[PDB]
Amino acid sequence: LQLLNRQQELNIAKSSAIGNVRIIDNAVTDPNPVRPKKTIIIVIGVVLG
Amino acid sequence: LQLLNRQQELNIAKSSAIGNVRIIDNAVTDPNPVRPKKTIIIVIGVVLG
Repeated sequence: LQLLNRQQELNIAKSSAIGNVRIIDNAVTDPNPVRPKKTIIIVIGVVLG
Repeated sequence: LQLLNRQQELNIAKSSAIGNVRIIDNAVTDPNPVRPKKTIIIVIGVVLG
């Protein structure tokens, strides 16, 4: 019986072990590309010339 | 997805430790604009000239 009592206790603890990490904002994509950074490339090209 | 969103929303309320909330001052707008700052622009223009 004592094993059975522990059997219930382990099951409820396993079922109740939920948390410690939480998702707030789902992944979304910024439509404006981050590379290539056009203007800085053009400025570097001109200055190098 | 909406139900998944609503499910996720209510979970965050569960772990919110903050006591509740209190609003001291509701939002009000300063009638004097913060931009553009006229005098500094004028001074920079003159000095640049």
